[PDB]
Amino acid sequence: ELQEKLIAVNRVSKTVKGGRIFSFTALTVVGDGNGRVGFGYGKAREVPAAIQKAMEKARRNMINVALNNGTLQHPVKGVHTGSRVFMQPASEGTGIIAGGAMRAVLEVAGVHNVLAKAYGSTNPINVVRATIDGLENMNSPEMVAAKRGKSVEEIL
Amino acid sequence: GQKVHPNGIRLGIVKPWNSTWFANTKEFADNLDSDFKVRQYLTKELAKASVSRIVIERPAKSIRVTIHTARPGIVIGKKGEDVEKLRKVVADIAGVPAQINIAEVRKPELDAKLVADSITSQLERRVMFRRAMKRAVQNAMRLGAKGIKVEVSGRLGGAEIARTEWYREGRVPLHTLRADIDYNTSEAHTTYGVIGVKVWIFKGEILGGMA
Amino acid sequence: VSMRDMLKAGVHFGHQTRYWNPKMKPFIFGARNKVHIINLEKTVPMFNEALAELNKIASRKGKILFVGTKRAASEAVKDAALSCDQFFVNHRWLGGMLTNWKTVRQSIKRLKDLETQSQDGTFDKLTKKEALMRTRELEKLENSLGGIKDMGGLPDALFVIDADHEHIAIKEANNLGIPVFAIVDTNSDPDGVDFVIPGNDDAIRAVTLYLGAVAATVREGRSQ
RNA sequence: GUAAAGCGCACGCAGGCGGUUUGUUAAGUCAGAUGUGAAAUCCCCGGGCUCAACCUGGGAACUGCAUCUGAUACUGGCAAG
RNA sequence: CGGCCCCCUGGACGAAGACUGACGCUCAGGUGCGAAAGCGUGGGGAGCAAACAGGAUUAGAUACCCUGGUAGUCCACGCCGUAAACGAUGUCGACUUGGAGGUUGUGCCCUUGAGGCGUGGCUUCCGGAGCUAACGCGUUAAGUCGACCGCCUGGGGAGUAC
RNA sequence: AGGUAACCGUAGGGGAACCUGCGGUUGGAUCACCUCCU
Ligand SMILES: [Mg+2]
Ligand SMILES: [Mg+2]
Ligand SMILES: [Mg+2]
Ligand SMILES: [Mg+2]
Ligand SMILES: [Mg+2]
Ligand SMILES: [Mg+2]
Ligand SMILES: [Mg+2]
Ligand SMILES: [Mg+2]
Ligand SMILES: [Mg+2]
Ligand SMILES: [Mg+2]
Ligand SMILES: [Mg+2]
Ligand SMILES: [Mg+2]
Ligand SMILES: [Mg+2]
Ligand SMILES: [Mg+2]
Ligand SMILES: [Mg+2]
Ligand SMILES: [Mg+2]
Ligand SMILES: [Zn+2]
Repeated sequence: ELQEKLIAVNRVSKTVKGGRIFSFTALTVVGDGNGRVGFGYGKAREVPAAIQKAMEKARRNMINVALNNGTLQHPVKGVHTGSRVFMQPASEGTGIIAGGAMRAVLEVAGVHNVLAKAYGSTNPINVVRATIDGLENMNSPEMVAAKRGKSVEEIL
Repeated sequence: GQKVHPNGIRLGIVKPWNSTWFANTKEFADNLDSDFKVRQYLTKELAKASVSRIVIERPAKSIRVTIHTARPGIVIGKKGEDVEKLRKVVADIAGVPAQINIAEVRKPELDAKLVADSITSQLERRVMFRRAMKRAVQNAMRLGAKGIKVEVSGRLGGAEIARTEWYREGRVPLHTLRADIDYNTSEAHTTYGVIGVKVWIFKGEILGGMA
Repeated sequence: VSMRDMLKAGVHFGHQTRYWNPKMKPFIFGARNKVHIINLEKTVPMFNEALAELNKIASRKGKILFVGTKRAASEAVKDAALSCDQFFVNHRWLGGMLTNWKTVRQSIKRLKDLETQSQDGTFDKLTKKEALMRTRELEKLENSLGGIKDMGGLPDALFVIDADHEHIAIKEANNLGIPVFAIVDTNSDPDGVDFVIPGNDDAIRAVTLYLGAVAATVREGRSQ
């Protein structure tokens, strides 16, 4: 019942005594469509292996975000490795308006309505390195209430 | 870096011969000449019957040849009428009353001959060699093998240069004499030329000599 | 364990004042003869509260990994694990013992195959030199994975002696979320131990005290 | 810091910014009112051309400006520390 | 900025107090200082040494080597105002785990002695969080923050033309 | 003793490549290609 999506595949070199030896790095995310998602990235000698192993690491690392109703709970940004990502909840039925790399991440997590935008460099691994962190840093209307020792309406 | 025929060295150890009759020198050359000719005739005939192994053994008053294939009914046709006519044509090409018999194969994707020839056939189909040999090794190891190696050489995909490649998977111990290594070779005649294919399957170790 | 029970064993003993770690200041009674003295007033309640958690884990069918690689205390930790039907690491810790679980399972399978093969037979079929070589490999695997051949899966709790010496194990555990129970001398960094016991980790007497008390409470947790 | 980008260093006028308490002021600031901010346009709710474009009612809005009356925490002014 | 001595003179720091009562920070223009080379005037001139004079060597040597040797190098007084003038890091303030030092103070205790506990200033090296593209930085931040100034906008063309 | 280059400011020579003088800085080597989507 999971959900997966490849993001990008690059052919990386490695120069040896005689010439080089190419390889293949896959990058993918896996989510449950219910605010719980992880990502993976793994090299290999050829594509299906990389796409396979990277797919598996992502089955671990699956953090659980406290989104509400296919949308976030408050605007949020996340900066990692020179990539900046702004996101914010959107109205109902707005959709997933996001650059390529993020769109999958948002999709598999369970998000339905969200605005987004990247900044700086747009290296895909960096922005997901920069997105999931941003996601988990959301705060439920009770995570605060708990950590602020109040009732929900006492903040709302 | 040339290897040595993995079948040959394991003869007597774990690999029985493909011809078990005995004879003296006087009648030796012609003997293998005859059984060679019957091998060649057969391999021309049953090309569609997935034939893998063909052994000639000659008792003093008769000859008898045995066939390991994966398409038994094909060879038998109906009432062995094709089998019977093969028996006739071999009895005359061997000039000795023959008696042929077949012993089919159960794991057609697990012997080197059938897999190599299937590979080379698909190569004539101009399917992509890479995915082909990959399916080969996958089916093999999936079926319960312990090692598979395939190697294809010469003018790949019609390339104007000979890009010889290979693939390995599982475990194929080539220096361990006691190892059961099935091994075979076949060939494809492309428009662009001829391409060689070698195949190894390792079904594990056997302990206690040929017995 | 009572403060008097520890003190006679020497639990209060510590490393030199020259060699200590910054986070250990709360747990340090003071110094004498340039020697760090550990405070039993903190040691006893923390050990008791850790024993509570260990009893809980073992009383929900927990698998316990006793960890210590000291050449003096290896057999003590092994016997400690045997006294409570648990699993242990008494030889040098191998990186990825927990994180690289799949490889350990393949090595476990080879150890199981070798012992089964010797009982089944075919050693006579092997050349005498080959059969002896197989026996040597079986002995080496038994020396290495003797404790974890029957662990089956990743353990539910870890007990560590001299957490600084075994730092790779605790890093792995934290990466897996497996809880760490560890005897922490003054020179160790206590961040990786979720239930931290500050105490001597070299002295055979105090180590055996820790192990015996833990094993008694583990058998108690099992008995229900 | 090394990708372009810290003046060679210092002093210093103009300028910018300013610890802490009270009082005062009401300038900034905030609140309210009032005037004004053409119509069209844009937007909402309508209506009319068979639909639509288009045309049209009403509204919203025009974030502004001015004036008056308040508010005194904040920043400023004044006084006293 | 390096012999020693005197004379004239600036700053820093510590100790304890007493006084002043926000007198502050920053700073466009502005002003001054500003390595070496250079210029002017006069002096000086051992050593060294661009240029130059030769020797050699070299395809040739216009260079490298030798022998020389002027300006210069020094002094006074002007002038020039540039350097990878660099920590390639503007100035001031507050805050944020540690270890090893160096250096200069100063309190107490060792009876003091040799020494043990304090508490400053400056400085060096590790390294935590954190930060960084990375390298790294890391209480002397390139951390967390304020205030003010200077500066940047693809590379050459060009710090050149006017 | 380890040992050896670059570059800055400037002056002279030099046809220019550049070489010398004075001081300053470490920023104390040099390069790089045949195969390719699950
Ligand atoms: Mg040979
Ligand atoms: Mg500069
Ligand atoms: Mg100043
Ligand atoms: Mg003012
Ligand atoms: Mg003020
Ligand atoms: Mg209008
Ligand atoms: Mg209508
Ligand atoms: Mg005021
Ligand atoms: Mg000069
Ligand atoms: Mg002069
Ligand atoms: Mg000269
Ligand atoms: Mg300059
Ligand atoms: Mg300098
Ligand atoms: Mg500077
Ligand atoms: Mg100019
Ligand atoms: Mg010259
Ligand atoms: Zn210890």
